Amino acid sequence: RCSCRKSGPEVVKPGASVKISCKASGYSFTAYFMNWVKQSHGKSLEWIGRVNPYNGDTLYNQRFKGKATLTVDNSSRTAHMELLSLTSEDSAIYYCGRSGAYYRYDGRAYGMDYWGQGTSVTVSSAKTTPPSVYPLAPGSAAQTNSMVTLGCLVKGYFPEPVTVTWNSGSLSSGVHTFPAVLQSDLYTLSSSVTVTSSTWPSQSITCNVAHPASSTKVDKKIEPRGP
Amino acid sequence: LNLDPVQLTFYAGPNGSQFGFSLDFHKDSHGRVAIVVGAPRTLGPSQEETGGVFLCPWRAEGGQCPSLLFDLRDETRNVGSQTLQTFKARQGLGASVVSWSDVIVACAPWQHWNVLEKTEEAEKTPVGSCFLAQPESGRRAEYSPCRGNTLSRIYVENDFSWDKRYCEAGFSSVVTQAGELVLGAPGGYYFLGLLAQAPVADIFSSYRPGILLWHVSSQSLSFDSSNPEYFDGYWGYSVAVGEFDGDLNTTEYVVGAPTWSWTLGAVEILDSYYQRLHRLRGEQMASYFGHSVAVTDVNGDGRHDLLVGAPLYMESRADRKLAEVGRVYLFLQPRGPHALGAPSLLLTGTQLYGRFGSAIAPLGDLDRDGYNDIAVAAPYGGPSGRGQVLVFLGQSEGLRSRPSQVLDSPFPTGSAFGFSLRGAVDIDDNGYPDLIVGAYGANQVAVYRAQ
Amino acid sequence: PVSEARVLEDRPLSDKGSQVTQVSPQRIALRLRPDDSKNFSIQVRQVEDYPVDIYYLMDLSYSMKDDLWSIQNLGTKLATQMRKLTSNLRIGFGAFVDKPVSPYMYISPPEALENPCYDMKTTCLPMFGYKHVLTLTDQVTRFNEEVKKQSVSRNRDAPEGGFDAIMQATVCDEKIGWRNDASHLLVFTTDAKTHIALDGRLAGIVQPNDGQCHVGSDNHYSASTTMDYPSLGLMTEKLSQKNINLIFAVTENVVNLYQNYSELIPGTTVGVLSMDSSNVLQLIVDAYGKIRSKVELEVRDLPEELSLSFNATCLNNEVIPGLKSCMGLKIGDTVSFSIEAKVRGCPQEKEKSFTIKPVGFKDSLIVQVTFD
Amino acid sequence: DIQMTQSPSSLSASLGERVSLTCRASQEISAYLSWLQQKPDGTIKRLIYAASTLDSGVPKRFSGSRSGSDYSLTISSLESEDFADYYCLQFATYPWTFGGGTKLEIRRADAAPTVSIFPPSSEQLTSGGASVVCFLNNFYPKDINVKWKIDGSERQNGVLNSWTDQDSKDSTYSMSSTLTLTKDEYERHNSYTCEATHKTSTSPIVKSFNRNEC
Ligand SMILES: [Ca+2]
Ligand SMILES: [Ca+2]
Ligand SMILES: [Ca+2]
Ligand SMILES: [Ca+2]
Ligand SMILES: [Ca+2]
Ligand SMILES: [Mg+2]
Repeated sequence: RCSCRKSGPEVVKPGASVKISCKASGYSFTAYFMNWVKQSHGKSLEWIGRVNPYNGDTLYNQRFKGKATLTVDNSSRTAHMELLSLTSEDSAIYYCGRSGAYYRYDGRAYGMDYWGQGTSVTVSSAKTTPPSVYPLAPGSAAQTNSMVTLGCLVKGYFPEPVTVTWNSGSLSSGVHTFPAVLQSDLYTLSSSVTVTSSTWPSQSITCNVAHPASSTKVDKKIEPRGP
Repeated sequence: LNLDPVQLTFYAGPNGSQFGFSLDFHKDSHGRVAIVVGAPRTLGPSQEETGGVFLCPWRAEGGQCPSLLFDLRDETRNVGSQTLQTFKARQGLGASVVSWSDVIVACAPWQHWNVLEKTEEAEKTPVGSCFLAQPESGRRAEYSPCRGNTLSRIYVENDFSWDKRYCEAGFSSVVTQAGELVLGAPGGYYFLGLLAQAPVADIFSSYRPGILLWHVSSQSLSFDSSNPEYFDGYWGYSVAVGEFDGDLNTTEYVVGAPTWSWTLGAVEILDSYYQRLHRLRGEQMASYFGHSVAVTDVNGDGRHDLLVGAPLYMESRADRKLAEVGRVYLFLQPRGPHALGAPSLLLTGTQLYGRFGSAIAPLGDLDRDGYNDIAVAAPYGGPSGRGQVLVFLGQSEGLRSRPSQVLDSPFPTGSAFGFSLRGAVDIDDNGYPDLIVGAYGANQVAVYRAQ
Repeated sequence: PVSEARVLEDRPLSDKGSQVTQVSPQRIALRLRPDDSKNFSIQVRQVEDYPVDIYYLMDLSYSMKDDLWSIQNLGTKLATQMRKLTSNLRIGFGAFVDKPVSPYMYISPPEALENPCYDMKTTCLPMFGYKHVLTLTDQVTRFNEEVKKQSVSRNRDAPEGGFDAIMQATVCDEKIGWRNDASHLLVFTTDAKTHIALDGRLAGIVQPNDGQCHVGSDNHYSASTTMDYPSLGLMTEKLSQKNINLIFAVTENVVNLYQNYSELIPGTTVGVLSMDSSNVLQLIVDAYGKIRSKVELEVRDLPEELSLSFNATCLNNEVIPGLKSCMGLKIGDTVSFSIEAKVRGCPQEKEKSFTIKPVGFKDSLIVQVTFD
Repeated sequence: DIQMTQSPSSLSASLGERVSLTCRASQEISAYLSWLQQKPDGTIKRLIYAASTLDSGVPKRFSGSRSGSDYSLTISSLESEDFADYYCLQFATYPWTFGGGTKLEIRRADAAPTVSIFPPSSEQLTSGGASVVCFLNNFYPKDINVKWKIDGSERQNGVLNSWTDQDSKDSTYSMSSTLTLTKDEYERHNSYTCEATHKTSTSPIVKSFNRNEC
């Protein structure tokens, strides 16, 4: 039915400007308001403002008055928002919602329905780097009893989609990957696998890390620590 | 200028029937000219109003008329799991009448339709319908493009898209010279309005009595709009045809939307595929710019010009700022691909609440000088507020700003003298076109013969 | 003998209308000799608050279903500040939806007439055009209690029939309860478009509005389904005839439309119908709260033998001979009239009396004439 | 502006239970309120509008009924699909404001964490740094405390903790504590201890490893 398709992730510098879109289909697009909402890292949705597609009249929240300019393009049924003088506080996920403006029947608009998908904007001064990858083998004296755990550590990389797999997806059970944390403008992450005490080191357990941003694929083999 | 005001011809109908609401000229194969009158409140076979059509021959003394019989019985038909029902009580048959060749189209805009499927229905709504008649051969057919069998839940889920349930097809009608009937539906697409076009021969050849739902293989309907300017615009209040491109193979449609863009009003010129060629906007809000449209060449150069009527226009006076008198706009067609700019002429009424410009009738060359003329009706004009018809002559640069002749109502007050006019047809074989005026409040029609 | 005018009652004029005296002096004993004249002064001053009548027109359609609290909160605050401004206030209200005729109205199933609200889950009231609920009264608690009991109905299209309500509130005087000497204010509340003249042809109605009163004993507009909507000129003419001041209380989505309609109906104002208190409306009403009236004198029970001449003194000291009335006076202002009484001959009756009285006020000056 | 307050910040329930979430307004909103559900994915959907009206396709198990001050959303016969985050939106006066947010949690049989430690790798040692990772896996509930001891000395700076969302299969929780430091500082000490405090056991779980012990 109604679809609201938004643009992809953006990585911008602290002081530059970005422009994100929300293409709408499945409805008139001229009888409905176009609302933009910002959800920060710790939830807490905020209303940024709305734009009238019929006539480009914009109503803003006071907090975001001088930060975002809301425009429209009726030719391609696409709404836009531009953020100016980006800083580290604007890194969040932005949503486009649709609300009713003009009605042909005895009815009234009752809020924002049919939200978008979410566009993540990250503002930071760093460049694309490849990820350093290390193995995580257990202590020699801290032997396992019935369940053993191994890991792959990733650190020192920029924009963070990162695919971490074990044995090319063959070993999928008992695998937990932790979300990356940011330090010194660089991301770090870890992945853990648990297997039986007989599976390892009898077989080969490997971690494969793919980082599309830097186009880097690395395979590492988990080996026990020596004397 | 030369219409005779002393010797009038009077035609009368049944009392309370609104005889004279709509009227037209009709011609037989033999060439004799008669009048077709609609009476949208005539009593039916069960003492319930259904409307009627009367075929009045030409006698100098006037009088009563015979009625062209139609079918006035409600129909219920079982199709698979659905039941189709038509309701003709107070349908307003004869609200609009038109004639082409030997075919009379009389249209009832307030006929109701319903589809019942188990515990659901498509809701009882005024789709409108209308009847095609061949009196000489006694042939009868019907046309209703806005019927359907989609239940109301689907419409609710679609957000009322492509909703033709409240069409009221037959509010306004016109027939092109090729033989194609065009109907305006001011309530189509949820009161936005639409246009339905279909060849008359196809309508007669695609009709089977008993089947209440059928589709004409050659009909074309206008398109639904997403623009808020078109909401509640009543696109189809008035329709007309003309030549506005320079290509003689294609025909152009002129449509009035008197409430377009938040009660501002508009008149749009489109081609046969419902693509816009021009749009004239109103001058004042709520003045019903687009209530009446007319197409005729008054400049005498071969290019059709446009007349628009706004009966509720309020002029700025000295002793009354709001002098609701009415206005008529004249746009002249220029050479080449130039667009219709500012109005060429403005005519304004003098009597308060006179509704000047509520009917414009091209009279043809009334006095045979070389330029076409028009007639404008003020149904509540004149010092006594009875009604008036003003005749405007044509000259080399448009119309004459002063009326050449004024005709006053011969009926009591409240008769709506001038609600419908028809000219440009010679009825008594003297060489000068004549005029017929319908007053439905008195249920009568007056015939003026030009000298 | 010398003609004289001994002042009998000379109570000074009051300062606040909270007994109130508005004419000083109150009683004078005039004594005259044959064919003689004598002059004396009178002072008039307005120290009483001006009457006000307010009538509300409420939209009770489905779109205005959750906005009922907003329009019933305006009426608890609008009836409070006027109780601080004027002590003579009347408040009343009525409601409108639209013409109860197809295609404006659902007519199927036969259970949709009893409630148009049926294909949904809930229920809501049948359709009606315009009904008069509360006549102008000085009880505020009754007004609030009556307003709180109003629920909505449902129709098909977005424009509404709220102008028939305006005309029927304007021209029905004995039913609404308008006062002859008061300031009449008509508040019209809506949130959508409106139907105008010639719009009723889509229902089969072609008869023009006649501007007469069609509200009967059942307090319902009877000709709603018979005659067309009123036009702008007829509405303006009737509002001018009945001396009604029109205010548009509309939501923000439709403010500009009714702002464009106010240029075409002079003397009308537009506010906004918000959630909190509609402060724009209240400020506009208090701005109109400046209502300054006139002072005109009349003579009562004047004997034939006596003749009177008047010299007016309005604001400042601009004396106008041959005038007994002043305009442009503010509530609290004072004016003075010098009246000269001349007797013709000597009447047989020794004692007579007459009265000089401002128009529309109880206070008056009684002059007892004795012929010497 | 109008601030909306959501009473339950976090709610834990079992399948088939009945739960209710409350959202109250600072000012007066008549019936302008809507309820939104955000699934783990980032997709937001409107469940109830006008404070009591279900949307098209929402099961007749979600209900909301109140006006004036308080407002409620109720789920009866709670199912596995509807374990997400919920918000209230007022849209009564501009600017529009949202509720604080309520996240629904599945209650499942509390467990105890499995604690493991991993010494720094050789490649990081050659680079010039050293990272020590302690994994706490498969514990319930989500609240837990961790502590790092360097030769019996508590460390506060230079530690990063990363938690995971609740598992979709066993409904457990996992988290990792990473201590990153310079190679010289790491070589200056011998033993490193990871301590875990969980509500299941009063006695904390302690795992220690010594430098160069193989
Ligand atoms: Ca052409
Ligand atoms: Ca021409
Ligand atoms: Ca001529
Ligand atoms: Ca003739
Ligand atoms: Ca309506
Ligand atoms: Mg409404």
